[PDB]
Amino acid sequence: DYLYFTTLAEAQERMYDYLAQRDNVSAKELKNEATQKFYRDLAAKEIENGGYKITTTIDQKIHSAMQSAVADYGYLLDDGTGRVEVGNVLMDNQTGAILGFVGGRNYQENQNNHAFDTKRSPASTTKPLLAYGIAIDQGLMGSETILSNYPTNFANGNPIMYANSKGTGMMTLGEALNYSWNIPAYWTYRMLRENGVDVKGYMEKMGYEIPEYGIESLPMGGGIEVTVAQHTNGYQTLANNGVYHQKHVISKIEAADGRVVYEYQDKPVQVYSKATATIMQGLLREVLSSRVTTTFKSNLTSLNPTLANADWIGKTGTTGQDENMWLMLSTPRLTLGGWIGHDDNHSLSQQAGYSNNSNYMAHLVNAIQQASPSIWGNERFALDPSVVKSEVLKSTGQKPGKVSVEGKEVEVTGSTVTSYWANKSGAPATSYRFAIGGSDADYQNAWSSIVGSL
Ligand SMILES: *C(=O)[C@@H](NC(=O)[C@H](C)NC(=O)CCCCCN=[N+]=[N-])[C@@H](C)O
Ligand SMILES: [Cl-]
Ligand SMILES: [Cl-]
Ligand SMILES: [Cl-]
Ligand SMILES: [Cl-]
Ligand SMILES: [Cl-]
Ligand SMILES: [Cl-]
Ligand SMILES: [Cl-]
Ligand SMILES: [Cl-]
Ligand SMILES: [Cl-]
Ligand SMILES: [Cl-]
Ligand SMILES: [Cl-]
Ligand SMILES: [Cl-]
Ligand SMILES: [Cl-]
Ligand SMILES: [Cl-]
Ligand SMILES: [Cl-]
Ligand SMILES: [Cl-]
Ligand SMILES: [Cl-]
Ligand SMILES: [Cl-]
Ligand SMILES: [Cl-]
Ligand SMILES: [Cl-]
Ligand SMILES: [Cl-]
Ligand SMILES: [Cl-]
Ligand SMILES: [Cl-]
Ligand SMILES: [Cl-]
Ligand SMILES: [Cl-]
Repeated sequence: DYLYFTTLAEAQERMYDYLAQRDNVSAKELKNEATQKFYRDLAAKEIENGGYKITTTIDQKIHSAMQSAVADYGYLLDDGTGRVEVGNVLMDNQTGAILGFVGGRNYQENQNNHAFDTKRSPASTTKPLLAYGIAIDQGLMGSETILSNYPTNFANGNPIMYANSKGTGMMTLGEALNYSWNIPAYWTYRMLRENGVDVKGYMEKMGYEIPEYGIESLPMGGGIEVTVAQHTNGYQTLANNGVYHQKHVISKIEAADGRVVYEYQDKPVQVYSKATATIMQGLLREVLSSRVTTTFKSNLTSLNPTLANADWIGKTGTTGQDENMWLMLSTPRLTLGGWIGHDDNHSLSQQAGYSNNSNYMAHLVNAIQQASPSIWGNERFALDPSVVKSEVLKSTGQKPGKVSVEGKEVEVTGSTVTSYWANKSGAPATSYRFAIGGSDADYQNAWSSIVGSL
């Protein structure tokens, strides 16, 4: 089944590297297609005939439970657009070890591996990693920062849409994330581009391959296509307080006599500051609790109320024509990535991600917990001590003070909130352009409202 061929494919690649090095084949010689073909064939025959011991990270009980879960509850994905395919990867946050996965609805009927082989746009699940997470990390926004959701156009003149909405007005980062509003994400990424932030540095530290970093819709999944395993690794990084561990299924390959052919080497990388990662955890907790873009917390509370009280965080994504839905879930211990879609890329139903995938993944998480009762853990995500707490105006997301509004020096006061920052000084004093993005006209409208409240 999926585990047999995924493991075999990975073992063959590791055996290929080992045999080429054993036989002293040069980097140049390895560029020869006929030489590569011979070493791939030799690697396959070595595994087939060689009596090697392959040690995997797979938890057999959990992986078996996940197979039974998709066999029993995969039909919950069928939304009237034909048989819906699925991929899931369960990853240990502290190691990057893959404990189990779902390759698809039924290997016997369709062998395509939707966990490791299929690449699709991760849509709005890109936003925490590539837009908001980097902006917080660079000290360009805090947890209660205000962003523009005022109407604006892409470079080609097309309006930035959210369902049938051309946008609203100013909103908090929390509102922007809970709803997955697009314009705030667009402005956040535009700010990173304008400031010359090395976004590629962050994304490549987590193993992402993105060909063009200038794509305006990168936060909404434009110009990015990922496997479920790779994208699970991005969420692993945020859940693990910003420390990436490279995903793996193979831990070790030994000859019969115990000679080590290959052994996974942990190379932990602090991709985001502990402050950034823990602030993002708090925001993604509210994405699930708000239930705006996913019913997951309602589904899970019914199936397993004790498990629903674990510290779940996560994020949804939907591609433009509903071809792909994503739900990424973490507790402190584990991350579970989930994709659904069609092999031929045709549209799912409008609510496929919101309801069907959420219900299926609640069943999958419950199946995992029944197989391994302690595996999700009862630990909480918590702000790192390095987080800076700033008292800011709810209205501006910046500290109270004086601003020039249409000539007149205005004393900006009102309701305050604690905003979490990952810099040294926390939130700046309120300035006229207090929000991420927005036009002159937007700011005239926003300030008119705020002044009206003093
Ligand atoms: C995150 O997943 C977000 N999804 C998107 O932004 C998605 C990639 N595209 C859209 O929702 C807008 C494209 C639709 C065509 C434009 N309308 N016209 N004409 C959120 C929204 O789920
Ligand atoms: Cl399998
Ligand atoms: Cl496979
Ligand atoms: Cl040999
Ligand atoms: Cl096991
Ligand atoms: Cl896609
Ligand atoms: Cl515009
Ligand atoms: Cl909200
Ligand atoms: Cl970049
Ligand atoms: Cl990638
Ligand atoms: Cl670039
Ligand atoms: Cl591996
Ligand atoms: Cl041997
Ligand atoms: Cl840190
Ligand atoms: Cl909740
Ligand atoms: Cl609900
Ligand atoms: Cl979404
Ligand atoms: Cl689509
Ligand atoms: Cl199909
Ligand atoms: Cl705890
Ligand atoms: Cl906390
Ligand atoms: Cl503080
Ligand atoms: Cl303060
Ligand atoms: Cl600072
Ligand atoms: Cl800005
Ligand atoms: Cl304007």
